[PDB]
Amino acid sequence: VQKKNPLRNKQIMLRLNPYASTFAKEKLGEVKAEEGKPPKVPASFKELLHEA
Amino acid sequence: MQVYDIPPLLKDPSQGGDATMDFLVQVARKRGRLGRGGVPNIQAAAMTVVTDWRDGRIQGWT
Amino acid sequence: FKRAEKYVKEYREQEREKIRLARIAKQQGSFHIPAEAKLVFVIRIKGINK
Amino acid sequence: RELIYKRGYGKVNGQRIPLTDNAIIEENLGKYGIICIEDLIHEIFTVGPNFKQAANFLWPFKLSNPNGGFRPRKFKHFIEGGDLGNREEHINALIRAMN
Amino acid sequence: MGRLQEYQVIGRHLPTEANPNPALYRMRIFAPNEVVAKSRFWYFLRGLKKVKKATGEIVSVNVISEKHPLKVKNFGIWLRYDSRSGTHNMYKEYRETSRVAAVEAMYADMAARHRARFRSIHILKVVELEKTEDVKRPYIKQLVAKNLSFPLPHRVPKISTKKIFSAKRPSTFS
Amino acid sequence: RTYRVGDIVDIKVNGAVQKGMPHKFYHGKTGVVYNVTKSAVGVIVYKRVKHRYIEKRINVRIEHVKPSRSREDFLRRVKENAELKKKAKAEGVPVQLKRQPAMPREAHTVSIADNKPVTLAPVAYE
RNA sequence: GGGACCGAGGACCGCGCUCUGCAAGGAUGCUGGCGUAAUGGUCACCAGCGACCCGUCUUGAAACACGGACCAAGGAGUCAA
RNA sequence: AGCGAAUGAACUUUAAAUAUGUAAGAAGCCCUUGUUACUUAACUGAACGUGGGCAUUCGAAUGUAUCGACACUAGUGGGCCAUUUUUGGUAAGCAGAACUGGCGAUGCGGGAUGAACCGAA
Repeated sequence: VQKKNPLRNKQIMLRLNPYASTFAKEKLGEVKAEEGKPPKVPASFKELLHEA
Repeated sequence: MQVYDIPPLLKDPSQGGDATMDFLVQVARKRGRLGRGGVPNIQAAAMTVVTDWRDGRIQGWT
Repeated sequence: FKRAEKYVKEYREQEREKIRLARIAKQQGSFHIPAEAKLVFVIRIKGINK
Repeated sequence: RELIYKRGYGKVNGQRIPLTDNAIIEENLGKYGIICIEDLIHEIFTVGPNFKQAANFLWPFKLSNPNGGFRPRKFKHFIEGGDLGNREEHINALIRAMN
Repeated sequence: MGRLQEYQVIGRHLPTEANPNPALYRMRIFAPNEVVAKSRFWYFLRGLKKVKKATGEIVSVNVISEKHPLKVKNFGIWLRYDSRSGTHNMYKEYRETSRVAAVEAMYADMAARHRARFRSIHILKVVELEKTEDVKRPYIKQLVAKNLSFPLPHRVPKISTKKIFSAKRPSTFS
Repeated sequence: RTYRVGDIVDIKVNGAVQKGMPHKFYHGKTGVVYNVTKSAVGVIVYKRVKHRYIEKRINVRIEHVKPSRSREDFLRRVKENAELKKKAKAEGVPVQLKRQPAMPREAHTVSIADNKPVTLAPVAYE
């Protein structure tokens, strides 16, 4: 009888996708990356970047 | 699961009897065996699965 | 529920795979060319006159 | 995701029915393995084997005029400062404006 | 024009059996966004070599930014612009903080002084003048003149545009 | 050349012989023959109306008409499909019978070793 | 967080959820003044904006030309083979 | 583009832009042998048939607010403007074909105004 927007109505969102509760509770939209030291950019890359 | 991707099937009433049909549908989708209107090729997926199992692409022991 | 959880996992894994492939190519000194996009949204915003 | 969730209408027996139920998604696309809105979104975004059927089932999304205007001269190509053509990743911003 | 950034593009002819591992052409350009950058790269490559968009691909597009956007630099731009008579060369100088700002000012100045447009202007070579004695234009010379200090006479005060009526006559001294 | 009835024929229109000169609209067209005479051949062609399409009949002699190979491509595709499906049935593996519309390219890496990119100015000065 | 417009239906069923219940297949609860020209509607005028005099005829179209002082009654595809 | 490939728009390994005709399956191809008054030196070819082969991706995409056949019935047979292509000519005008687009029977926003403009029914 009405089309309720699931992006505004949490209940329609839960009805359509039961994983919304787990998404919100586990903060799957705020997942950090791995914890490793990133290697430096190569000097060849820097020289090609500023070749001209 | 890892070797065939195949998102988990719906178990439905009972176990296995229709889980095999869902496995056939998912394997057909993953391999690319479809129909005229996009109907999944369950029997071609089954044939591919049994051929791969005979060739040894699937592990298993007693 | 299970299918949606694995869909979310697959989306995140694909994003990280793209990022990691670009970074490893950059580190090895090559250039990684991403696969061309397979999906297009098209909007008809112009009238039908002439 | 937002195009399916907010403006998603299916062609059920030639009628524009809002996608309010995983059930109706299942009757219309169950023989393809698509049984929920998440499955439809997956099949559309990750272009799957049955993308043709999923897109045909989806009624063409009726968008509104963008919130914020198009551009001062919208009838030339996007690569000369217009709006027409292939805006590669900027159509996401256009969809934000048009929703 | 617009807001610009450095875009360095490598693109190559699509590999074939006849000539695998092609030349991998590269060039740096100024575009408001990556789509325009790739379009301009392909247009320039079509103009120079016999490589087209269909028979080519974009290996890489990266944003070159300034090494030091906080120190004042003098830039010399050699450009070619086509007017009703033909193609003409100009060397012009700009005192900015970035090559992006130099190119922005150059488009603005060419439009103001010669009515030359984006597709009528070609950027052939933009360089940073490593030291004085490399500046040839009197305006930037007077800008780099020793112990440069000047007043700002007749400074019109910044009054709100909704302040229709004032009670005192404004002053233009400070 | 020997031409029978029912085949598909291309018209070239050369300037060697002025007899039986066809129009420029009929120049460089393709059609199916319906009448065969001693020298001229009756060809049915599709003409474009200002809003529709119609069928017209013309008489073009031997010096302009030649057989085509569109049906040759169709028939060779049929033969290839039959042979490939028989081989697939023999080997117990599935094969793609249809032809694909040439999907986009995938991701790959291009090395820079001994292939240093060359910088190109917008116009070449030498 | 603030604002605007809207409230279609009329026992229950259905999808659901955070399940003593609920924002879950369309508005209920509380309170005030008035209970009459108060709301509302119709005429006359003013104000803001909009707005060529109808029909016929010709032509691709206009323009031209023709008919129109006003009102009442009558007034033109019917019957037979 | 090259002629550090040959030869010399009329040269070519390759090949632009630009519109454009035909065909894309059971409404199928073959292969195999029975007949025929056709034909051939001949059971030899052609036609008429049998058997097989794929019903599941049955042989590209995308759309599909159904398509085809027969019968009967009313109003229509004018053109004007413009883009692109093209033939001819003048001092300049301009004239003629082809496609497509606006007007008819079309109201609305803009261009102060307005058949031929822009947006949009």
